[PDB]
Amino acid sequence: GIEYRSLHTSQLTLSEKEALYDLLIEGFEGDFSHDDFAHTLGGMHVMAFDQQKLVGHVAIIQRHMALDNTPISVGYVEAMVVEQSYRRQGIGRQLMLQTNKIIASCYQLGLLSASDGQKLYHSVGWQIWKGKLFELKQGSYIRSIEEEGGVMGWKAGEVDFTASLYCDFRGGDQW
Amino acid sequence: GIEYRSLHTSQLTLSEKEALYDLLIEGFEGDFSHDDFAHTLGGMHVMAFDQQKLVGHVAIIQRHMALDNTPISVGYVEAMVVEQSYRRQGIGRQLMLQTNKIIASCYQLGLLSASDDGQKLYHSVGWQIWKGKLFELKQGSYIRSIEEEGGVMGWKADGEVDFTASLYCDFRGGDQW
Ligand SMILES: CC(C)(COP(=O)(O)OP(=O)(O)OC[C@H]1O[C@@H](n2cnc3c(N)ncnc32)[C@H](O)[C@@H]1OP(=O)(O)O)[C@@H](O)C(=O)NCCC(=O)NCCS
Ligand SMILES: CC(C)(COP(=O)(O)OP(=O)(O)OC[C@H]1O[C@@H](n2cnc3c(N)ncnc32)[C@H](O)[C@@H]1OP(=O)(O)O)[C@@H](O)C(=O)NCCC(=O)NCCS
Ligand SMILES: CCN[C@@H]1C[C@H](N)[C@@H](O[C@H]2OC(CN)=CC[C@H]2NC(C)=O)[C@H](O)[C@H]1O[C@H]1OC[C@](C)(O)[C@@H](NC)[C@H]1O
Ligand SMILES: CCN[C@@H]1C[C@H](N)[C@@H](O[C@H]2OC(CN)=CC[C@H]2NC(C)=O)[C@H](O)[C@H]1O[C@H]1OC[C@](C)(O)[C@@H](NC)[C@H]1O
Repeated sequence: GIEYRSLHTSQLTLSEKEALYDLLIEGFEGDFSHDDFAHTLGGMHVMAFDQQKLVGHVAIIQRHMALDNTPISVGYVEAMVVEQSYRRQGIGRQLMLQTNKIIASCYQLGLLSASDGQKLYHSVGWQIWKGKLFELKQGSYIRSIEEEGGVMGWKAGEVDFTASLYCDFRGGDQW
Repeated sequence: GIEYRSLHTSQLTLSEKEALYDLLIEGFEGDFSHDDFAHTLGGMHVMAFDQQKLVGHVAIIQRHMALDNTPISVGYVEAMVVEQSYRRQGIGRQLMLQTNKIIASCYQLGLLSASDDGQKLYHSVGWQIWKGKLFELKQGSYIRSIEEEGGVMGWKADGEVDFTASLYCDFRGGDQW
């Protein structure tokens, strides 16, 4: 009974972006910052609607990383949420099926940082990243020690999940 | 008589993808590489059609950069082309006007790397030569992009960006800019 629409950020109205912010604030219970919202904008949104009420969301944003020393185009998953009373009905899974298709069509690798939410991602093919993770700090890479074990990856061309990943720079949490 | 469509890479038919590749090889007279084509995929396409024939294209790719020490979200312009016989009719201008709207709605700053045929057109829709230092990752360490300094141009909707500040781009294959 849910309707799914895939829209680029550039195709959203101000009120649709506001409804997205509202859904994220309510669904994360205070764990979602302004930086997290900036991270949600600029790529593709998969949105779940009950009639006209936005009830679920996930975004896929392009990131430009290194896998060891090789450049890799990444589809990075952000702001995955389903309104509380709509949970445990398969909406999050449909969001991820749609997310996988977008990634397969556009990028060499899907990545995300997971809560927990890890089991849902595993059920649609994602695996824990086994290599070391690095982020830019003051223009120089350092270990993302806190995120290791939490980042998951998905490939439809095969990628070595034991290799090191070097993400690109942003505000807030780099992963 | 030209129709414009804005489509994400994920919304493109396979037909349009192959048409795009041929259009770029034909339009660039030999200096459009496989890495250049990879750089074109993953973001928004603005496509111009004459009836059913694709005649013009520009892509806007999300990039994550540093402006001095500050993280900035970039709409990076790639793979700007109009088929030879359609040029000098304003199609490229319309492509950029559509590009400007996408950038304004999504990113903090527009950036591109221009040519001879490009600069004046981009300037005509508000873009300015980037005056600051440019840097790219080599072996995980930033170095100056001397080659590209003076050729990269930027665009800001509100217009409040220090065009003399340094830019550090994110990593990719082929040309980083
Ligand atoms: C994570 C989240 C998006 C999942 O949304 P969801 O719609 O509940 O996802 P699904 O319903 O597809 O799967 C949820 C669970 O319900 C189960 N489920 C689905 N349909 C079901 C049914 N008909 N009967 C019983 N259980 C069912 C699934 O098997 C899954 O169980 P698992 O998590 O043990 O695999 C949601 O919990 C959420 O918004 N959390 C807060 C935001 C957040 O943490 N986001 C970051 C996640 S990294
Ligand atoms: C750059 C490019 C895309 C421009 O496409 P275009 O459709 O010719 O862009 P426009 O028609 O809007 O403007 C092009 C020129 O025609 C002029 N022009 C605009 N409207 C015109 C009209 N109605 N009648 C005649 N000339 C016109 C513009 O002022 C510009 O002149 P300039 O070169 O002096 O600025 C095209 O040359 C091209 O495909 N080049 C090959 C690939 C390439 O190099 N792309 C640029 C990489 S930066
Ligand atoms: C130090 C923070 N690190 C991780 C950062 C990630 N941006 C975050 O992404 C989710 O949350 C929000 C809001 N904040 C944004 C996007 C969300 N992701 C998706 C797919 O929608 C992770 O959620 C954070 O991980 C923490 O939470 C889980 C955990 C297991 O308890 C810890 N892992 C050691 C903890 O570090
Ligand atoms: C060493 C190459 N450096 C620049 C790299 C840029 N990826 C390139 O972008 C355009 O072309 C192509 C195909 N290759 C891809 C996308 C195009 N851009 C747009 C908006 O569609 C620049 O075109 C290159 O610049 C060269 O050309 C111009 C010049 C002034 O003569 C020289 N000096 C800077 C020369 O370096």
